[PDB]
Amino acid sequence: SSHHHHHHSSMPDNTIQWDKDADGIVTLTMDDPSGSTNVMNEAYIESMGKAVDRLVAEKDSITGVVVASAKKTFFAGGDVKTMIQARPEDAGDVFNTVETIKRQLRTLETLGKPVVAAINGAALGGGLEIALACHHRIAADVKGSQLGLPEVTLGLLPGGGGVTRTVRMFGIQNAFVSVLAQGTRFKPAKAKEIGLVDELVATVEELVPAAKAWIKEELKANPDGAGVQPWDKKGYKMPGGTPSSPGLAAILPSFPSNLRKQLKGAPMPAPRAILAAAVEGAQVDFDTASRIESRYFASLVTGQVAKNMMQAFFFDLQAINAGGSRPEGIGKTPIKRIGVLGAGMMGAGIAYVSAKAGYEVVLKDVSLEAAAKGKGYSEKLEAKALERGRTTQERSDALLARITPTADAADFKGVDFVIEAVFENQELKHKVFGEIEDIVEPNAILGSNTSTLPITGLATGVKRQEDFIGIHFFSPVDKMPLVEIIKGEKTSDEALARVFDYTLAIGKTPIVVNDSRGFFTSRVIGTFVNEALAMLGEGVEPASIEQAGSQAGYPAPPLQLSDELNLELMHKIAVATRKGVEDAGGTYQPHPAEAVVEKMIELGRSGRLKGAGFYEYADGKRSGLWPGLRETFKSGSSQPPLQDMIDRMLFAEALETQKCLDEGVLTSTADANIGSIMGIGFPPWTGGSAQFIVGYSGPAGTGKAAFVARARELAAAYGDRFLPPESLL
Amino acid sequence: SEEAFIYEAIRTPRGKQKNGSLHEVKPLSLVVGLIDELRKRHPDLDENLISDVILGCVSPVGDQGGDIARAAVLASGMPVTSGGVQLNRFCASGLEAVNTAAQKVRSGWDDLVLAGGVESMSRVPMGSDGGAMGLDPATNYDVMFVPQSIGADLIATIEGFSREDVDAYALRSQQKAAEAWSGGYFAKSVVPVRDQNGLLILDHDEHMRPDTTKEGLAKLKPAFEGLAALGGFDDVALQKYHWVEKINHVHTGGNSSGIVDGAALVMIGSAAAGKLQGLTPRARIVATATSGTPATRKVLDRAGLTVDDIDLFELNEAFASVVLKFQKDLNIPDEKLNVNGGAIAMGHPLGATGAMILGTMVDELERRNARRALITLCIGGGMGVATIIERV
Amino acid sequence: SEEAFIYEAIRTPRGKQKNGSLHEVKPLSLVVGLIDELRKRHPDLDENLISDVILGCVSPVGDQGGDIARAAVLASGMPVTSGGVQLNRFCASGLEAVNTAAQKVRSGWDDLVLAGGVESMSRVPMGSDGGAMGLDPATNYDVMFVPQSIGADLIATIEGFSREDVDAYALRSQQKAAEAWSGGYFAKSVVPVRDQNGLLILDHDEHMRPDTTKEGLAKLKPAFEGLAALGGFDDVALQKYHWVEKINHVHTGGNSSGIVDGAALVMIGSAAAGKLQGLTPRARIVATATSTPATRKVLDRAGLTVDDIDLFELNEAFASVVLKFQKDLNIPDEKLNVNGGAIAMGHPLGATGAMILGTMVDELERRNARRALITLCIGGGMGVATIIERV
Ligand SMILES: N#Cc1ccc(S(=O)(=O)O)cc1
Ligand SMILES: N#Cc1ccc(S(=O)(=O)O)cc1
Ligand SMILES: N#Cc1ccc(S(=O)(=O)O)cc1
Ligand SMILES: N#Cc1ccc(S(=O)(=O)O)cc1
Repeated sequence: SSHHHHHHSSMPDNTIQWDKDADGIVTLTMDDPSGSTNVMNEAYIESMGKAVDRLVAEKDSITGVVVASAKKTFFAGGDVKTMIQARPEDAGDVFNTVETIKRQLRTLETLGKPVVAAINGAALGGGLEIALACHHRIAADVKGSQLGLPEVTLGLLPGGGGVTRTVRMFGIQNAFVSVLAQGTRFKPAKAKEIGLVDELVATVEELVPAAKAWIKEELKANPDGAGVQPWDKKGYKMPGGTPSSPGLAAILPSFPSNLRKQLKGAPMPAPRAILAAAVEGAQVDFDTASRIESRYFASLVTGQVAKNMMQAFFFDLQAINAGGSRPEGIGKTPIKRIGVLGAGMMGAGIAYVSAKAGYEVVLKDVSLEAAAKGKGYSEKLEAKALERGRTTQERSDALLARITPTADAADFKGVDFVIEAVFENQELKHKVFGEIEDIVEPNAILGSNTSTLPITGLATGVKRQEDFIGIHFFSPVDKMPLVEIIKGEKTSDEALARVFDYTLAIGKTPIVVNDSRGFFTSRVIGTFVNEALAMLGEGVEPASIEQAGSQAGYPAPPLQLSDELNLELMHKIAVATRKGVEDAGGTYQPHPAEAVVEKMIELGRSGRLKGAGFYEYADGKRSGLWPGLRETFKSGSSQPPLQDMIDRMLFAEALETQKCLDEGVLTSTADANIGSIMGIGFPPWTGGSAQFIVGYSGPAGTGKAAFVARARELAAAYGDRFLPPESLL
Repeated sequence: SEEAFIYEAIRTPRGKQKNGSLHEVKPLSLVVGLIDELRKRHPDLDENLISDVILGCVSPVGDQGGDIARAAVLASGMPVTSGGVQLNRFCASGLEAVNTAAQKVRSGWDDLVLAGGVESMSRVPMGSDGGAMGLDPATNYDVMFVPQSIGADLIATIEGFSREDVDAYALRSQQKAAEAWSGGYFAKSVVPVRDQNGLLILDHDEHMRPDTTKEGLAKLKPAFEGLAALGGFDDVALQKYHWVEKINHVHTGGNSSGIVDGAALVMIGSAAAGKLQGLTPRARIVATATSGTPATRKVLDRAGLTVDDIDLFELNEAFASVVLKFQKDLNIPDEKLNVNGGAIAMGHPLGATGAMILGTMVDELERRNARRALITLCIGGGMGVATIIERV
Repeated sequence: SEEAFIYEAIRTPRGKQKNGSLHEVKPLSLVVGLIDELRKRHPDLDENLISDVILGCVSPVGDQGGDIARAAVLASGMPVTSGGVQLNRFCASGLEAVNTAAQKVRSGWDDLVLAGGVESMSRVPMGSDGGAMGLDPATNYDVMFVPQSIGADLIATIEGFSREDVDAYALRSQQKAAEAWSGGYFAKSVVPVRDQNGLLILDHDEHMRPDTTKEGLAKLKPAFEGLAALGGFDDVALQKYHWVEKINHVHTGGNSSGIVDGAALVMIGSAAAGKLQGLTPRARIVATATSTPATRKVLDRAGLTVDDIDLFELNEAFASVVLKFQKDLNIPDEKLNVNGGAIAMGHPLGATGAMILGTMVDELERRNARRALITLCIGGGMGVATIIERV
């Protein structure tokens, strides 16, 4: 009933400045002194509580309100340090906190007076929820400003009235699909078109004057409804209809099944909770709907998935984009002209993301014909972006004009950054780099896009071994956000920093990995696909294997991924691992997946590149599982639970990540988590392959101890490769 | 305890969905017309003996709301002490009302009961009552809701029934329904619907297409290949039945039950109530069971019978694949299954189909002079009801 | 043949209508919470041996449509073989579910059955489902449709119950309801409603006004003046009861039943099914009847009279219906609705019959008495009645 969280016997910081003008318009300027961004913390709830108590006390002399900010952004984010420590016994405190917050916005919105949101910069999460409580929203059309409710990307939901208000404004379907389910971030112009914002202005200086102008005109033209939201009038009708209307009730039972289909069965509870609160709230009045939204919010905050997604997509990403794995005392070295060796899907994609970022790119291949078709990869990407309307002809032509196809080694004049993407062969990369190391600038970074071959052995083919470095991209390069920076034994600290800077310049995320056969991504993705092929040899139905991959949360099912990895490459990788052990005198213990791999090579089905893999391919498209697959491996003779298939894949990658951290391959769990999600596709609800252990949740318990207990269950039934390393015991 | 006997079992004709003859007739008028027919056949029946009226109704809303069983008691001039309860148990409602009537007599605390069902799907379509699930995405999400049409398609993919196999059964149902109508088999139990002036509205099951050919069925397009990914129900089905790769959509409007209007009434009572009113039993309720394919075995395990003891099997033709699986799983001889056609040809009025196909078996038992019939309903999934009757 | 016993009888508290604590809870969740309570009290129960779930529901539309009993079986994770059927017999639906479950036990073709009712009247008001005898003018005209409230005022007119007489009973129902709550009578049967976080939503019957006086009761204005002159229901009533001149309207919101939300569940099974599952019977279903002249029908069927009954439980739809029933069978004042009734605690249509049945199961045990009689929708019409024995 109060706007303050406590009502019994320290004190927070005041973050809102009170200015009332002559006409009676009060301006609320948010400015938290303890940060450059206004956030949803205790200092704000106390400050906004005082201002709301004061608007009610001085209601007889106040004629309108303007909500403004003094930072570069409007209001974005919350106190994640506090939310992540919310345990099940805290549900009472979480529920009461968001009820107080929303009661503050509820009083401001039913004040009987016009309230205008002067959105100067970015309003995200609680920021847009504050602006949604106002009656009119004007935004400054500026570079970098974003408006949206991205709570779902952290395993949460818009708990400060975002779900109830967007549903009341746009209806159930348009609110869920366009704003809530994916946490889409909008540009000020896009927000005006979808109704999130009403007017646009050119600069921030005009905002408060434009708001006060709107207040003055609103009190003159339409006084009866001044300060009244559409849903607080007698004749309100929800767009698209209430749940009990005939048009919406015909498709309503199909909303959860459509959501069950986008997630592919993955256990991510936030979108489910959003759809529930949206629909359940559209059945009652606003204040009851708002309270239902609090209860669904509290259950998500006290859960495990939210802690995993907050740990990964907030804290872990903070440390990476702050230079966590970058060397300390290194300066900036601008890049003039990039050289790419190889016009395959990798080199062409590398040239595209570099050109899109504004860099001059020289694309070299063994023939002009092949080089010209490599630049055609960017033509087809710019064609789609023109038809869809994401880029202009001016922007698109300048992008394509920074790519220069060539077949001549002498066209590498003045190149100070090499990125080789040729066939993965030890003595080919020696020949390719030998013809380039003397033509390029004497300070040129010499990068290699290698998946498994160690960089230390590759660097012996150039004279400046200090500037040879691994730069591992992921297909397709325009969509995959991670770059795996691999440090050889002779690679200097400056080369790491210069490639680190290049990764952020092209808009990707870098992890830093020490040199080892398989690096991190290729070694961990192999354990995932080798588990699935092991199940196929054991006799599990192939359809169950693929469902097990999707319901676990992976972006691509494992048998589909294997065809794209090519079984020929997978086989000679196992031959290299077998040689690296038999050369050290030891005896090689093969993976049971190697028998399946050799059988598909034996039957002439080595993957997608050869037109036949576990799937069939016709007209350049995947066309169903190969019918003869069930007879080759006697499918159906082994029917384990789906949760066991799911765990075998998740645990194989989690254990292998742990062994990568023990051997010094990775240097931090932040690199392991983000590198597993953005690199190989480990499910986002886990917070990463390392967070999967500390955050494990199963029917037997929670945490590292429960993970160890489950891995021992898997080991007793499926093989000793699931026995946890000694570093977990 | 006390044996429950069937004394009468009548039903309206089934009127089709589009341009149907029964679209103007309130569903309360469908029941009342059957109540008046029972008076015409037993004008000296003491209606104070009747102690309850149990009507099944899947969509008790609108014209079918407010306890339609009680409206019928009052609108038809039955005594106020004759009660009136509506129930809903999906496709099984018409048979659950009969079994509940039989159980109320077996308990000894009731003597004579009217049971049946009514459904005007052309005026109150399926789903009009809302749903404790569709208005609740959380429940819908967790229980993995799948409409029965997709599940029938999934049964055909798993059991191996092709598009020709389900069409072969649809052709069989239309042929046997036409022979039963031409043969006069339904002359004494299908009560023509008349208006307030006594003028004929409907006298036959107008959903029938007795000129059906194998080619006409092959030209129909799959009916649920447009609701599959439109709601994502094919993917939701395959997340549960994960060993299946692709659902074969073989069910069309020609091998699925028809959306029709109709009602049915059965008179259940004890032996003492029969002798006292001057009524001769037509059949006896031997056993009932509720389970879910396993309700058929549970009712046989209760009467001490096997498949070979039953002379007639009557399973609702909601979908062809459901009936075909039931046939293959219990090795049902083709000459014992839905001998007078089924819902594919004549229609499936949800709340009333149970009492409609029970009365179909009482008449066919007497026409053939056979002993036992087995009637089962809503078999698909977890629910399902079965009943065994013996000719008296 | 078999004997129907009661093994458990639980119910949610009853949340009021305006600013009600259960308004945010879906009715499906009200039932599931009571199912999970039975699990908490008998975790050893083989739910495969539960063969049906029968729920009373008078307005089965919207939140309460689509066979809400089947939804309860699915949403609570009960076996898919546990059935699920909804029924409607107006005010008696809850007790009709219990009696039907008892008859299904006696017939020998059912072993263990869950029965009860649910009704969220603040989310789905009565009449929301439609109905012919209200929305079909030909039938309505012929049967002389009159709401049950006008009929209650008519009863007070004929029988001669003054406004002072109905309000005096309304006070006793509030006093007995307060005494039962303060004495812990409801501690083990009223299961508080919690949300998905374990937070408390409601733990008491909100509709109660334990500080009621007869001066405040007299201040209330009659509740069905505007309805009787909206559609002329007084005139329609007096056309059939043509010997009475004017209806005396003595019923208000303080002497009629409250409009509330709630649910109740009763576990009914055979003697053999109880031994296997380690269940102790708490009561026995002696007889059930349907028709004042439904109470007699169940007395003759059980070979009992009024003197043999220890406690009488009549739903307090309106005060005059209970007073008339008291003078027709000479029911002593200390045997009639001993722990309050619907005037104080509310009348959640489809669930009331199953609620007041559980109230007598506990008062028999607490008083160490033999028999009790429960009846609803009474006064000729379409009434139901049941006699239970304590075991
Ligand atoms: N919003 C919010 C919120 C309030 C309290 C807590 S805590 O559990 O008390 O640390 C966590 C989150
Ligand atoms: N707690 C919390 C919280 C953090 C970030 C965001 S946002 O999605 O980045 O605007 C929203 C809520
Ligand atoms: N033989 C051959 C041949 C191959 C490539 C080219 S091209 O110059 O790269 O287009 C020209 C001739
Ligand atoms: N970088 C890179 C790269 C280039 C060619 C091939 S392929 O073996 O020719 O398909 C694989 C990787």
